[PDB]
Amino acid sequence: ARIAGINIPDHKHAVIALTSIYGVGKTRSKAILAAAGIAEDVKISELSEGQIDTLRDEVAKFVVEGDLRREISMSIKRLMDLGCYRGLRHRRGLPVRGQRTKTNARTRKGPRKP
Amino acid sequence: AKQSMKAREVKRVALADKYFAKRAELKAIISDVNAASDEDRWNAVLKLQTLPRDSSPSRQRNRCRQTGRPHGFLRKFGLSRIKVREAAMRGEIPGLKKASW
Amino acid sequence: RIRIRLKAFDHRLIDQATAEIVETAKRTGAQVRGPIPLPTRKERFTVLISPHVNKDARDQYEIRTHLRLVDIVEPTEKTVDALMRLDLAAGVDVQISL
Amino acid sequence: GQKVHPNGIRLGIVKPWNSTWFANTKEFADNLDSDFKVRQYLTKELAKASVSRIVIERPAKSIRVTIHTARPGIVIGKKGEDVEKLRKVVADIAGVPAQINIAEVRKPELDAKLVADSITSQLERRVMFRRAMKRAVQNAMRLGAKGIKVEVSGRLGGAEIARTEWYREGRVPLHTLRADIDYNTSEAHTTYGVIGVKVWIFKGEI
Amino acid sequence: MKRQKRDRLERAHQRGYQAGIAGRSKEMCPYQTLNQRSQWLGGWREAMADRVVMA
Amino acid sequence: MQLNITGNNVEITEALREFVTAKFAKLEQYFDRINQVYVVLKVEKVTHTSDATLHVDGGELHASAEGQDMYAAIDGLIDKLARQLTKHKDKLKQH
Amino acid sequence: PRRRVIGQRKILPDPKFGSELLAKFVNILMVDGKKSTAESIVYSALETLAQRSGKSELEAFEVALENVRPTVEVKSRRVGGSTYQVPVEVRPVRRNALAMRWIVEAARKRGDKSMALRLANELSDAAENKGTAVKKREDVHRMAEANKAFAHYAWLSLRSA
Amino acid sequence: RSLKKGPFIDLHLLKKVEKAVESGDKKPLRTWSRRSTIFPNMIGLTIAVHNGRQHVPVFVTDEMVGHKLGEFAPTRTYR
Amino acid sequence: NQYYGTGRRKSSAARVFIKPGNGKIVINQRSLEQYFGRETARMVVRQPLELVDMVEKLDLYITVKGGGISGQAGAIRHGITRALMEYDESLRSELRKAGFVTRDARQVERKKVGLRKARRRPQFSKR
RNA sequence: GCGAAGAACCUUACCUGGUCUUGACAUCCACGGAAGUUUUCAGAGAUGAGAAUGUGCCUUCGGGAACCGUGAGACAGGUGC
RNA sequence: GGUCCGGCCGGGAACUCAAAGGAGACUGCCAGUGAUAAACUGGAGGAAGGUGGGGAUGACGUCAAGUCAUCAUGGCCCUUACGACCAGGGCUACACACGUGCUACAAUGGCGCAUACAAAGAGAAGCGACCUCGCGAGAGCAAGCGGACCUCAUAAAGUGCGUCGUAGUCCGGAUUGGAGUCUGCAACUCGACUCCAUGAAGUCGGAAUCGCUAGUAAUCGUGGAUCAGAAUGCCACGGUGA
Repeated sequence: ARIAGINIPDHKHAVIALTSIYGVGKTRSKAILAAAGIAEDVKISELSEGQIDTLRDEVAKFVVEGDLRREISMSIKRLMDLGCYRGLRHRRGLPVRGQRTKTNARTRKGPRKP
Repeated sequence: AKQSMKAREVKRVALADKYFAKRAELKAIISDVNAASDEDRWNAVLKLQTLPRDSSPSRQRNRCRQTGRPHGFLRKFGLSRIKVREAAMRGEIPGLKKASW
Repeated sequence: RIRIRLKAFDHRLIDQATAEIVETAKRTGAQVRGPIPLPTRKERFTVLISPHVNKDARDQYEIRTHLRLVDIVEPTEKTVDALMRLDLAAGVDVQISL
Repeated sequence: GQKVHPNGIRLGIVKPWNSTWFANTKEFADNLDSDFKVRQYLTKELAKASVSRIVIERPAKSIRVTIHTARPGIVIGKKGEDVEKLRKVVADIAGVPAQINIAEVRKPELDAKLVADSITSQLERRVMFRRAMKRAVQNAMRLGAKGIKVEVSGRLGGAEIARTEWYREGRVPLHTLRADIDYNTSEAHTTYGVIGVKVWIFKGEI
Repeated sequence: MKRQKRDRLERAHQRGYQAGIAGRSKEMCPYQTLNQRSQWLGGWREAMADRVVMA
Repeated sequence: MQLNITGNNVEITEALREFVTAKFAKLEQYFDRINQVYVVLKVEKVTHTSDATLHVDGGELHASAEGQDMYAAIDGLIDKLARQLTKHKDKLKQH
Repeated sequence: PRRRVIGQRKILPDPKFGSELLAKFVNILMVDGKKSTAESIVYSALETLAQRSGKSELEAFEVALENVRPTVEVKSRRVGGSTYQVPVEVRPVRRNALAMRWIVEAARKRGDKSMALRLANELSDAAENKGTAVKKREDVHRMAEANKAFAHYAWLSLRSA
Repeated sequence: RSLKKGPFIDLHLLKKVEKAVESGDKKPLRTWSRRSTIFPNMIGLTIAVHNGRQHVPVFVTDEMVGHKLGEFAPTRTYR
Repeated sequence: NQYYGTGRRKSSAARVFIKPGNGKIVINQRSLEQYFGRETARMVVRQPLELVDMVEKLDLYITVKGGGISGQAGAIRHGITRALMEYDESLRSELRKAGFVTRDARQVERKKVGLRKARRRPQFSKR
């Protein structure tokens, strides 16, 4: 119950249980078990350590927690350093993709202060 | 509705039938995957800017042909939704009548 | 072998032009497979009825396309030219197939 | 502005269509457009001919305009030349050739287009609209219409407020679908603006 | 969309009962036919007692 | 009670919105609990007219007042609304 | 309505058991226009009502139902300023439907894992005179029997049957 | 994230760059073609993209290559 | 010999051929249980064969098409009663009483204009 | 979730700039030219400059047409109130 | 009869169906009530019984309601500009307020596998099989069809099996990053979709408020118009079904 830095659930099935890693979801999580020879419905208590070490270097291929967080921070901070339109929206907290801003915009905005 | 706009529509019909469907080979034949993907293809997507911009079929608005009204058109009739009621109740569009089921 | 399909807007006019061709193909030759009806196309057109606002006031319409088959089984040369020079009742459109 | 058009509500039941051509969906729009332009053109040109209604048919890449008028002598003119004078300009703006006909009405006091053109022209030359609007009702009822209703609308004598009047006499059942009602509407462009005239003429039940 | 409820017979009753209770000591707003006036007045006199039993 | 000003051909200035709002608030406090109020200002070449729609627990109630200077029309509309409110209020007291 | 003693239609009986009361009960918790899974909830609940009760299923449901069917029901009326509730007797068509609505609501509460387990336990306590719908039954009888002093004019339940 | 094959430029921007690069680093290039990409032989230039009422100059930097010219010239001004 | 009844219900039409035979019911070259006989309301095809007797008396060859599950089911329920035409008004006089011969002509309504799904109106609300 | 049965350009009517004036659209007068077609330069394009190609319908023949340019206005135009 | 048991093939015109013509439902019959009246209540027969269900149909008028931006038109105003052409932008801005909707907050469910059943419609610079390549949006080749034939086009909810065990969870799918596809000269402002990742609010909504009486409400999918591309809207159609 320690891969990629954390991986601590138990009593869960394996392909759902790997998805607490920041960088994996239900497709890459099936790619890990299908690429590491593990059936998808086993539990983390039911894995033996001679499988779990073969899953640690397996998930060491795709980018995980820290490298992905400083990577996405490099992307957003890069755009804000260029000062393009997208990064100009990132510097101000408004929708980047071109959503409606007259009415909703409220996930990127936050709560409503007035 | 603004004779300027009405003549602008038939200008775009004229150039849209003049250039393309004769020089649609610049994209439908050249801009394809083949053994010709060198700078002939870049010469093609380079070339379509030389053509008049008002020659593409997607600058058409497909207006009514009694009023030129831009909104509320019917491709079957060629008339806007006002004039087709005006001619439908008159008895012009053949076979057309009020529907109820 | 001749497949005569004809479509019109009025049922009481296409059933007139059909009797104007069964008496042809039975007047000369024989072996016609009946005035076969086909399903009616029902193009429906809903339009706004005011020149402005009042969206909910509409006007629903339809045209009717009635179709009939003929199916001459064995053609005679009086029959294939009997189809010619007889194409009246404008409102009915006819197609022959071989 | 709340009634159904009483010619259009009964188009399969009583009245015939003004166009009896089949066109498939590729040529229906243009086949209706030139159909419009010969009606605008003949309506503009034969304005003195007292035209009732023109019926356009398209047999086999040709056209037939049956011209319903009251005075066919002004239509055919001297010797029948003006028919061909119309037929050349019809064939120029339609699919060549053209077989135009005349189907005159011998009772023009019962046609709703000619009553409305009568009241229209008399309001254009500034007659009293009670005299014209009432004289149309008289001339239909002493000639054999089962009902009539004339309505004029607008300035009607240079008033600053528009109003309508209507002078029905007899039965005009607008809801009975088998009831034969010739409705038509014409417009009189007076120097105070537009005066709209619409006339219902009820004739029979089948 | 269906047919009338208790075809004025014992509706004529409860009209005379409501009109009996809410004053109207006229007994002069009934129907005029006999089979409905009889029990408009029937509900009226059944409503006088129900006025004595309360305020 | 929030109040919603709109104007057809009448440019709603900030001094105009302050006064109308004050008058409406005063009326709301005096007669009944009011949920929402829509105000419409129209000018038709002579007549400065005003419409108001109050949404109150019983329901909608509306009034309209024509005036000379817009302010007069607003005052008339507010008095009319107050009168309507008195009727609605004890119309649903009616003990 | 003002008019219309309406032309009434009947219902289809239940397939697995000879009952129309049970089919009405399926139509009560038939949420969202979907009859089949409501039938699976009802059958799955009467099975464990049989195993958790011993006796048969139709009598299990009916004995579990007659401890929540009511007799008197309040009707709120206002005269002048007061707005007191007046006890009307429930008519025996409305009676069992008004029971089953309370069973089904009290099963939509109470939350266990599954709906058949919730409704099975709720019918079990309805046999035990213990659960929620018997508390609502006794609330209705306490307030109608508490407001029992009103038997009057004409706006409710004319002479007899 | 569009236009599968080849970047987009106009001939009046491509020929205007290939004219004004071999002719030395010069005056800022007024451009109206906002919709065109930024090629790596445009690095080091002051091009003035038209935003609707200005021609705002932006120095082309190395990171700006995959973008378009209108991306670095805002149109609407807020506060 | 062989007897026929048509039957249709809610945009769904059956063809029922009844014969004096076993107690087997075939629907669209399938059996009843493997067509819908554990699905929603399988009782309504054996139901008109309950007020009359059917046990090993008459086999049924049914081809229903169009509509959905209960539309085909009520279609077959009407088709069987129509196919009890050689078994006369001794049976159909006692088969009027429990229904089974009304077509039950309730079709889905058309969507009216302005309304969202033929009765639902788009909520003019004060809140 | 109204005109709008579908605003990237067009639509588009609004804004900033770049241009035209009997005009983008219609008629009347005169003078030239077949119309049309391939290509270059400049410019954001409109536009302006060109480079070649092209020539029947009736003999009245500077034409009768269709079409294109310049000129004078009568006007045209206006989604302006 | 034949069968690669596929209406597949000879064949058949019964049945579904197509859609032209007819029949049928009118208080027609019976019993009671009623002024012997109109009518009402109940019954029979019948597919339907009391204007069968639904639609179309909107009286005289009101609101000097809406539209001079569909059009037409009286008057007024501009006519080297309020007219005309082009590029770029804006119509998509956002401290906020209101209206109409979609998706949820889950176990009557989510996910995975297998599998059953519709009606209506559209299609020629258009709809686009099959077969290869791609995880996929899609790409290449390319038949067929101006269509009861060909294509869009696998209906979905449902059903059987397995798992999840009541948690912000295997709920929810917002936002954002990367990589693409298609359309169109051209997806930056500002398109749709796909893939990987990210995983917000939300645990059923105070005061106030709306629709709905039966194939209705409520849910589930499908199609059309407008359209190069762009429906959570509109207009239609069926499924389940109180």
